[PDB]
Amino acid sequence: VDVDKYTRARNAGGKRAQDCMLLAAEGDSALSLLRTGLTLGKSNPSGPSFDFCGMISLGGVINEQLTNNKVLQGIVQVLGLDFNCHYKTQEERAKLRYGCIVACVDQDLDGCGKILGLLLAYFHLFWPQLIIHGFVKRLLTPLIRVYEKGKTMPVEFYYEQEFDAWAKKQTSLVNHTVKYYKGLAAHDTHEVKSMFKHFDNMVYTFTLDDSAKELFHIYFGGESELRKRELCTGVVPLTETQTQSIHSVRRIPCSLHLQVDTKAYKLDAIERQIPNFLDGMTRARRKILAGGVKCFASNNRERKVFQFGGYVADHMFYHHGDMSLNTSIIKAAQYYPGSSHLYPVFIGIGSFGSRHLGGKDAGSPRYISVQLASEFIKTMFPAEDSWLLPYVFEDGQRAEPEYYVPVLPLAIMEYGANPSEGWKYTTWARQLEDILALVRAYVDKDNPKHELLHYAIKHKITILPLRPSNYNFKGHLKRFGQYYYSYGTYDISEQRNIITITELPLRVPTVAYIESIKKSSNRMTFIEEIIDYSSSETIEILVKLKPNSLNRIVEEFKETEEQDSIENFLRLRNCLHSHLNFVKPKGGIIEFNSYYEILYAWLPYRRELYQKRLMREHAVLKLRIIMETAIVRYINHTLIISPEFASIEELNQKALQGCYAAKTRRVEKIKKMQARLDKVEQLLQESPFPGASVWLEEIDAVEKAIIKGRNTQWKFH
Amino acid sequence: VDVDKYTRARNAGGKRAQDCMLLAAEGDSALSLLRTGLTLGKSNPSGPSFDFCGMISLGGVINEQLTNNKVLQGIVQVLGLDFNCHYKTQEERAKLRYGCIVACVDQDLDGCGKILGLLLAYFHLFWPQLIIHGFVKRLLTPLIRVYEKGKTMPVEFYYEQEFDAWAKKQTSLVNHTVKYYKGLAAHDTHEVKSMFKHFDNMVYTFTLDDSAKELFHIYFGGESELRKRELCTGVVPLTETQTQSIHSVRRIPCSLHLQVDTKAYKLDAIERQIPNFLDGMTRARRKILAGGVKCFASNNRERKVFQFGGYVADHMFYHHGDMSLNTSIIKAAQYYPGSSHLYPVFIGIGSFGSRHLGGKDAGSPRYISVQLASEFIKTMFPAEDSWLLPYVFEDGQRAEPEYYVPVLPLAIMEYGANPSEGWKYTTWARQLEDILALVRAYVDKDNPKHELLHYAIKHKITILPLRPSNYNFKGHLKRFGQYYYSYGTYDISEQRNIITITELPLRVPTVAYIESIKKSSNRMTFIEEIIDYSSSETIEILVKLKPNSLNRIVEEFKETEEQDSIENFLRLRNCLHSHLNFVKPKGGIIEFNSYYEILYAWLPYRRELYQKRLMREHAVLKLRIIMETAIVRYINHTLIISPEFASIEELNQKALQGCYAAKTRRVEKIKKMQARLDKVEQLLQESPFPGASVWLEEIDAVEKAIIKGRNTQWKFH
Repeated sequence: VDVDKYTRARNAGGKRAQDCMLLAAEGDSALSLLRTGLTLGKSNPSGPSFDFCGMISLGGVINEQLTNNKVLQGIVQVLGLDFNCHYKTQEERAKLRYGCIVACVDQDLDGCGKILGLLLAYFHLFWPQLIIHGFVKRLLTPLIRVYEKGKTMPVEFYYEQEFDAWAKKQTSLVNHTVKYYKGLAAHDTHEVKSMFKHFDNMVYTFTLDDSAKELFHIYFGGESELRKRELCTGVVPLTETQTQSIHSVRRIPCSLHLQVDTKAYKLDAIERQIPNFLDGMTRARRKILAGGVKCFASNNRERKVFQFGGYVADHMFYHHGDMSLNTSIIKAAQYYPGSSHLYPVFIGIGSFGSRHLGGKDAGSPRYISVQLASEFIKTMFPAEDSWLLPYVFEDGQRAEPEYYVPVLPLAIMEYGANPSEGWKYTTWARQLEDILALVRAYVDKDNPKHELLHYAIKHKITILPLRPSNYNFKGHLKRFGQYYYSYGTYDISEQRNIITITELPLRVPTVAYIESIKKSSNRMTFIEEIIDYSSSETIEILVKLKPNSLNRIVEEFKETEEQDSIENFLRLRNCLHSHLNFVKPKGGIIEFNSYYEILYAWLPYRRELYQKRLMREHAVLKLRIIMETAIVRYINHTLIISPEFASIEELNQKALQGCYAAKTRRVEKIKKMQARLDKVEQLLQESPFPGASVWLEEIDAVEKAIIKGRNTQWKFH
Repeated sequence: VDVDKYTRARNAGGKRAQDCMLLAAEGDSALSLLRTGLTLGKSNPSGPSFDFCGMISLGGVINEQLTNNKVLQGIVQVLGLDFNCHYKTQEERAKLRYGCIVACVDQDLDGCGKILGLLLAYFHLFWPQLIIHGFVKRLLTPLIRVYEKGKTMPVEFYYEQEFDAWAKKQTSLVNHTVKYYKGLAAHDTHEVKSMFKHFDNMVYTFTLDDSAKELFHIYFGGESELRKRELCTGVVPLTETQTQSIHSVRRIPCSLHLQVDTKAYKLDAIERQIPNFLDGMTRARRKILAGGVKCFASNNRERKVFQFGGYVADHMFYHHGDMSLNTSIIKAAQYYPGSSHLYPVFIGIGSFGSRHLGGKDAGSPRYISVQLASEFIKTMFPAEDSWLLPYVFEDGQRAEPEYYVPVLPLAIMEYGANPSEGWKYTTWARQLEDILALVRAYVDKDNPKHELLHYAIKHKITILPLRPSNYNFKGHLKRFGQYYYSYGTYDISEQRNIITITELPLRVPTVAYIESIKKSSNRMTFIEEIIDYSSSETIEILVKLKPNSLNRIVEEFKETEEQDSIENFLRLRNCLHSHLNFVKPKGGIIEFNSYYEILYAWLPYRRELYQKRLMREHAVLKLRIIMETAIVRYINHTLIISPEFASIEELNQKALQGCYAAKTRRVEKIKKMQARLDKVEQLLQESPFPGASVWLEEIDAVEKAIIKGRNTQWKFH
């Protein structure tokens, strides 16, 4: 009979119950904002007060089990709701203790879309009539406020599209300060008073239409392929026409909320686990790579893991915590047989882990140092074409790019795996002799199979082979049926009755392997002790057998032709199952049936970028030549001399709309840039595609860098 | 019969057991280093191998319960140790499975000192003879390696004092790179091979002397005042004579290890909970304040909590995690009645919390922004005298200062409290009218009580009063006996039978107060519901009584003269208990009996700093005048023009030992600095103490800044 974090209204449940509203706050921070607003006193005479208004918390809330949720039961109790009753008439709705329920949640992904989505789904599942008649409402707080110098009244936008339209029609956004409020806690004290001064103008009602019935089933309660189909297309933002209709009459359709807010939350959760197929890394890992380049620009100095982790959070807008950040940074620098990265981003200084514990024995971030592998990164991810990539913007500030387009596909050349559950992802790295052969054949005109490969693109013939990488693996890779198997290596000492394991399967940690063997009751009946005398990056496990058990080993495992009896008695074989799940660059989920498809899909993105690289280079060379010619004749700045993330058309428009022995060197540089422009004009005309020769040169640089890294232990020193 | 993370030696327990050694690794990272070293193979023929050497892990291990520790039981089992046996003879020690046990732990505070201290205490408690005969040994890895350009052989130091002596005798430390290895995981692969090439040269034996018997009881197993007495003096580093004796014969006395390594760990744990009395903040909070000044130098821009948290970790060497860092940052910016900080360091932008949940309802660091209170900080903590403070160095890099010496004592003017347990610390803020009166009387010569106060310093007469701050508290502060009590305010509605609570005690959260009342069974017999209609920063709690219970309230609580019956029925009174525990600037624990003692102890530190401020200013003014005079006559640099953290004597030595309308302005600036030098010479001669007039001027600036902050809600806008 008691509900925690609930403050009843004065008129709640009385003769004025229909005039009361219940504010469902997402958390304690939301409750504090509501309490401040609801108690402005005489300062806001027309605003809401605790009369005809109550508060309740939606904390936690993370059919049979849905009704057992304590938070949901509290909402039902305080509202007077009852099951087995359909509120199809006004009289049946008149007995509720509150006129309506208003959801006060953050406008972020872990806000409306997840908390509000469950609340809408909960009401739709049991009382669809309440949504139709407008019992469920949403408090739509301003999202973006633009403050202008000399003016105390900001401009408030409830959607990102509205700000973009306003910003486009703005002559210059120099004296305007833009602030993003993705959560209720971000509003300042004076802004809260402004919000509650017009409280009735920010209450939006939910309307149930025909299309929302299917969407509620797809997003909530359905784990079938119906959810997967909706998640393969990405998020479509609301158009201006839909936005204007919402603001004209404050009634938000349920379908629009599900298609935008709920889908974005679902995709964001996947994006944190499933990498993009262009660069083979998630958004968290992209921030580390982008932060690594910025932190280590010249900066040929070692940094501690926690020191570098602070840089990523401060500069690349990483807010998921240092515990996940430090672990991800360490994994980016681990280099050992069976490690996730065959070509680590950073140089491992200290004890970053070992194959025995699968990287879990890494040192503390306090003592472990991280240094960027500058030679490898500058070749695989060129800094010259990083400007052309699209960039993620966090609260109006530039962040790590949407995706990277490396010279070679990292999604194929690395051991990818997804922990936990949901959208299984497993990638086995292909060796760097088939990848180079396939890519060079596509690019090099002189290659004998250049014509055959292009014809195979449209038909998926797959003339050239792709095979799993055997690097740092002294075992056997055998293909049976349509699956690859990796076999460990063992040695048998007949006189000492000891089986020595000189190699494990491809991605099997030593400690976990021994535990798996030690937990097999049948296996323990033949051996007496296992001793792990293995070194670093090399396996040497001594298995001591019973005095008369070696002959009985082969008699029980039947000596399968596919797998040896010892390879059966000792789990020295594993199947290289691949779950090629990736997120598209524009958003969504894409399924790949083979590693050829991933390489084929990645090729256009790299090919187009080289054309975009030259087109922007061709345009900027013309502008600087004109600037250099003009000054020499006399004898805009900060943009032509220092280009930035500007498109081809944007650069041309802004360059014209701008303001205003030594002489010998000015003439010399004009000849250099003119010759380069002629070289650029000589390019972007080759037979295969524009900038094909540049791609071949970068492949050699990447291959040379990888060879140098492999000659050392990825130390480069 | 099975021990986890244990790898037996080939000769362990056999005829060569005495030649075997057991390496007790602190954790998995230590085990990985040992496994790499013990398996160098033919690359290190003379080094140790898994023959005559084993490994075991000391993970976890955090009389009756000591023997129940699984990790300690494992060590006893693998070593063959048995209780009730005293190993006073060689024959009794010959039956052990290993010749000795070597502890491989990090050289940090949470390394040797805590893990090694327990291991030494465990052996001393049960088998003192093993320590005497040398059964317990330590692997002393190099702590500091100095790499010089062009030389591949570094210089290794096992103690901080050795490096300081070597650095002092060094002409110039410009081409030398200094690296600190505070943990075993910090050693690179090539360094590990070097360490194990001379493995026998880094094994040190522990010797038990008479003094160690008392120290073992004091540090371990004794919670009495004996431990407190040892912790009131700080850590005394080992002298060179003791260090040379340790390296000459590799035998470390147990007493020296306890006095240095174990005491430092004990003090470090306290320093993270007990603030220094000069600035009233811990080392974690000092990093935030020091990081705030550096991050917000001009930087009049809001930063997110996690963004600013990353800056502190990256620049101020904060490695305790963002979860504790973000919480500490939020508490530094909270400003509400009953908050810990009456004068917050930062400006609270967003929802930083409320008095109802005691600051626990703060918004997520993702949405919450932090801005430095520049006007208050620049006055309370001047940037001109921050150079004279001693600075903490983390791995050779400058960090937050050892302590701050503000214009007014923050340890007296803030509500300090220590959570968890151990060394109880509670401070109740004194009002800013008694603090200013006391400080001004000490400083101002013209003050009528200036002479009386100075005479009261040596006798602790305490002529002027100090009273608890009543700011943001609409209650009553009554002093009964030797304790202060804060009373809440209530209103009684006889007609409605409702008791309205208009004010709570000084530091009582609203939600916790209601829960405390609601859990009183006797109290619930008189009331039926409690409604929390309180606003932000104001209390309004409606208590609805039973129809005939108001008269029975006064009949049960007897209407005490000290505490009213309603103030007894409702817990509207709390005692202002003060636990004045603080850490001395030089290390240790200092006990204060009254707030006067803390102010009296803080005065010399601020008074001396003003003299040090002028003496350095006097010295630097002379140097720049000479430089300015010399250049004018013609018509070292980067040190005179840009002074740094250099002492008075250091500045003079380095200035001489250095290398080498517009004219009108050069003459004008010489007159300005000459006049300032005359002003400085006019100072440092006043009757009370040097620089007394400057102190009075800064107090007015601090008071004016605080008044402006209190006029707003500490927003300054």
